[PDB]
Amino acid sequence: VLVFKLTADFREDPDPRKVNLGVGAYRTDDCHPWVLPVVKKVEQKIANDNSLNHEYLPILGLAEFRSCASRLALGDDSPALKEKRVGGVQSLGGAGALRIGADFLARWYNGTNNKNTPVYVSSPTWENHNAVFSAAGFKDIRSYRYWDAEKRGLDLQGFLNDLENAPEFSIVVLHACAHNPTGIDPTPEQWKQIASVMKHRFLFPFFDSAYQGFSGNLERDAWAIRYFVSEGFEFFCAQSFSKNFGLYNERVGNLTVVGKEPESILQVLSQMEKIVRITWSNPPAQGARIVASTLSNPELFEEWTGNVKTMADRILTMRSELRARLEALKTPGTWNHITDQIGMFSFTGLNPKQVEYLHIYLLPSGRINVSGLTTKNLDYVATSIHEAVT
Ligand SMILES: Cc1ncc(COP(=O)(O)O)c(C=O)c1O
Repeated sequence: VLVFKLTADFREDPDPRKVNLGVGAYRTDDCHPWVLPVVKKVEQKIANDNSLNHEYLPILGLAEFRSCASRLALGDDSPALKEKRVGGVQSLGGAGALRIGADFLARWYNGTNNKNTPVYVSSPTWENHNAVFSAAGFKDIRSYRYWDAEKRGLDLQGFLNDLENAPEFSIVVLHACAHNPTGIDPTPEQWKQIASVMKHRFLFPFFDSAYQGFSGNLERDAWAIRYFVSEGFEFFCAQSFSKNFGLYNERVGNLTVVGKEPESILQVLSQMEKIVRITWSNPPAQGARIVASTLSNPELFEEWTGNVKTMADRILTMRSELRARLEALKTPGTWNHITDQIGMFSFTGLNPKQVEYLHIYLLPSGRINVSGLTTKNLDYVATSIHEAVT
């Protein structure tokens, strides 16, 4: 729960020098929420289109949105799409997609009603992964080594070794990019090895793809996904558009499915309808509409890629102006990994008692929202910087 209850703590002011480095939402240099221009544009288009009703969308969701979302992840020229072996199920954000997928694997994968199948999540991972799959009824939820605290980066040989020792068919939850919370992603060459182990041992890739856009480049961010496609994997991918469209509170996501033949997608999609029918009946519209219109229209599309760049660039800027500021000033070590990490979230270094004092970025692990730094919010986050570090 933590992050949506460090949202309540943002108020507990010692010197009215609080800090939310807590919630995962982009914040401008003036520490405000940023509605994208493309969005404020498209919203008007909707509100000025009197042809639109509010009749029930299909269970699986808006057609146009489902196409555009899957196409964004797999690429316009994907062999999957061209061989009509790709489905998509509008969801209530990435959390919606994940749950729906979790529920489906629990009911239809590795045999029937198989809750014994091992589920694998990065060590560490997003606080909500363990819970989502527990809810879907999986009993065995396991770690794969990922964050090497010592080398402050990817433990590739531990990861691979763990995938090597996973029972055949085990499910594997992968961060498509912008690993949360640590901010280290595999290189393509690192992906190529992981895929190899997963291919030999028939492991199931379940991608989590909540921050497509945040190298700043959407095609770049989707390379891992698109490689697994080209290597002939079957997989799910939980897409969220909460960050890359700023539609947090319209709950816009999509569970893309990749199969070996069209008939699989048909079987699979039809069984998803039952799950949706007893979870939320059918999805909300405003979200999906805003996205569907943006991606389907070349004019708006281009402008949107700009707006994601904008956010992506400010995050790098705030990264530089605090690492590089550890070249002149020092106290313990120095260290590259702030500007090494990518995504929205940094893994700093800290212990649990620094975090208690600190200023207040209270994610015990030491994870901060980089977007939550500003010049005014003092690029000097730790103020002098190493008084709570020294
Ligand atoms: C990997 C990952 N997936 C999904 C989400 C949640 O997005 P939403 O609430 O729109 O599903 C987050 C939030 O930080 C995340 O880090």
